[PDB]
Amino acid sequence: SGFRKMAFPSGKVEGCMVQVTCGTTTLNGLWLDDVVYCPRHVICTSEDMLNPNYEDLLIRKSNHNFLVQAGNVQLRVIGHSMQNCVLKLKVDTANPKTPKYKFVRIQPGQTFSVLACYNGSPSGVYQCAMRPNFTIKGSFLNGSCGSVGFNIDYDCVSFCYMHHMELPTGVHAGTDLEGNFYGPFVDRQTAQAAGTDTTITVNVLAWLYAAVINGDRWFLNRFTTTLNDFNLVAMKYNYEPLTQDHVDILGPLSAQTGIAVLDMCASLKELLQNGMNGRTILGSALLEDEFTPFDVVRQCSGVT
Amino acid sequence: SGFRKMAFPSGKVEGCMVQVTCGTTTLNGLWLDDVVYCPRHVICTSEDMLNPNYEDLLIRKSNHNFLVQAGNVQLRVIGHSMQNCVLKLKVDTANPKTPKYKFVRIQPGQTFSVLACYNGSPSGVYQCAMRPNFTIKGSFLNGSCGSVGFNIDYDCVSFCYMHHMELPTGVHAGTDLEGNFYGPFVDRQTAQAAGTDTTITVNVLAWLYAAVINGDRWFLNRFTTTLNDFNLVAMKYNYEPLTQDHVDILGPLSAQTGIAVLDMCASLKELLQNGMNGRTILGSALLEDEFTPFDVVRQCSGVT
Ligand SMILES: Cc1ccncc1NC(=O)CCc1cccc(F)c1
Ligand SMILES: Cc1ccncc1NC(=O)CCc1cccc(F)c1
Repeated sequence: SGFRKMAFPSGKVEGCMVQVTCGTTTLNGLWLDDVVYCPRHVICTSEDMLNPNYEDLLIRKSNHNFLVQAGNVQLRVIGHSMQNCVLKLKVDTANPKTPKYKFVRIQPGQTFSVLACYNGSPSGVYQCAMRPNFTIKGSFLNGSCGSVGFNIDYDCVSFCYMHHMELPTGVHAGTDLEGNFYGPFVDRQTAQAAGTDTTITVNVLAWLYAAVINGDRWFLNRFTTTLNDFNLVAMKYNYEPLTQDHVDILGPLSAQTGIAVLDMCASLKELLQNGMNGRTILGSALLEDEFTPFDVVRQCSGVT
Repeated sequence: SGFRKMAFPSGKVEGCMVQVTCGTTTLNGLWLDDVVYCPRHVICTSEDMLNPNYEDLLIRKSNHNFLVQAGNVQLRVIGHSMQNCVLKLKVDTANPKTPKYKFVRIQPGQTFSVLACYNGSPSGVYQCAMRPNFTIKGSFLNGSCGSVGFNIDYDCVSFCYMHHMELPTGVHAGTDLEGNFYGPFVDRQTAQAAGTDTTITVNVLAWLYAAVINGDRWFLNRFTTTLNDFNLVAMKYNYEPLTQDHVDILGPLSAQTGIAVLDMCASLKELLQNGMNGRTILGSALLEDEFTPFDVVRQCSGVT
């Protein structure tokens, strides 16, 4: 019992972190096999940041300008190439600590762990969600670029995020491991609109099921609703519209608790319309949306 | 910018996790140098749990009854001994992945990371506080016993907690790495009173400083207070009385923000007396007490 915002164990990813320096800029890189991946803005200087011409900036760089260090180990760079917003630095040595891995592009509303790093050294690990507007609300300071987000399925690390930028609003933006930004963002020091965000409804429902499994049940009521009725409330409260695909992924939790998904929707409807009345659910005084239905099942069953 | 409930990177601790089986029971052990540490209740069976005579139960066990496996590796047990509520199994091989480490007994109100494990395999990592009543509000299921809590200072892992028990209330109890329980708890399946808990005042103040550093400032007011006045409010709201030692540890945050500790106390006083009025601070709708002043400084400066 108990329910926590749990991150994946970070060891497999710690073994992949390196420091990359190009000129005056230092950030983090991810060393997998014989390639080091890092944000392409490592090649920028102060006057470059407003609208860098990355192709021209990279043309002035040679393999020997990319200093890659894995703590004590200096890596020899034998090739470089830019793919979207990432640089791929080919090195002459495969990382002996490369775990089984995949590169995946996650969907908005999915969760992942971030290993925050500075100068190639891990600082901490936390779990977060990719917002519906493709931003993440992380904890990143200058030097954290190149830190990655990931999920682990038994022995395989699926890398889904590389950190690139902090928007003027204090929220974070980055790319998949092929260097494609999540959302409309570009790697320029320019104010950039993040879309209207919404609350991840299916995750709030999954977390209400986690709450019932762990004994917090005060919010359960005598009511039910329909997808149509619930979605009128979701509209009012800026929640994602619930679909049958969301109801289907909540199937295991509904089966375990015996609480029909639409009955849980009626509890969520009452909580949206009335608030928590000074009470808490799993130690939170707000409706939590950073646990997916898979996260709830994994945590509630003890998956390793 | 951004502020998250961040755990330490767990890699150094993942390398120490092993599975220990004695008879029918399997739990986790911590392999450091040539010793494996685990909860002594691994030697219990179902009818033993209400009041086990650990000395007698252990006398029926030999080195070869303790099956220790580090995934693929089977460890050869060459000695066993009980120290308080832990067993120390001497093995013939020093763990090649033993990090620099210390065993420390943490104080109530301090924080640490937990690497939840099942069958010697890491499942996830989360940050939590040792409550003032010596319980922890973790996320542990059957099989998680032997999972450890720790902090890391550069390359040194200070182990402070080993998980032993879930109280009937769903809160958790365990020991330091010498097997001494935190709090009044005993390793028996008996209902056991956990003391009256309180909110960790110095941590709430540290988190309000983290909030100001990250832009959440709506709670700052035109008021000040005294330690005496504040402690009357702390008494009413079940918060730990604030002392000059707490004010002193908040010195760096007060210096960084320019907000005198007693002025922050006046903001905390107003929040206790009036609530949050439907607003949030660092994404929380309640007053958070699981970040120490050191945690805030580390997160806000990018320590690795
Ligand atoms: C300061 C900080 C804090 C947290 N996360 C990230 C950051 N850093 C940034 O946003 C870097 C922005 C950037 C864009 C384009 C070119 C360039 F050289 C740099
Ligand atoms: C079931 C569970 C869930 C979470 N954390 C921990 C647990 N397990 C326990 O409390 C074990 C209690 C115990 C005490 C004394 C002897 C004995 F054989 C076992």
